Amino acid sequence: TLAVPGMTCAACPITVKK
Ligand SMILES: [Hg+2]
Repeated sequence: TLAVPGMTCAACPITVKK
């Protein structure tokens, strides 16, 4: 469901790329 506990998955590693 949208963002998830982990991120960084050839999907949003750029979102929480921090
Ligand atoms: Hg991700």
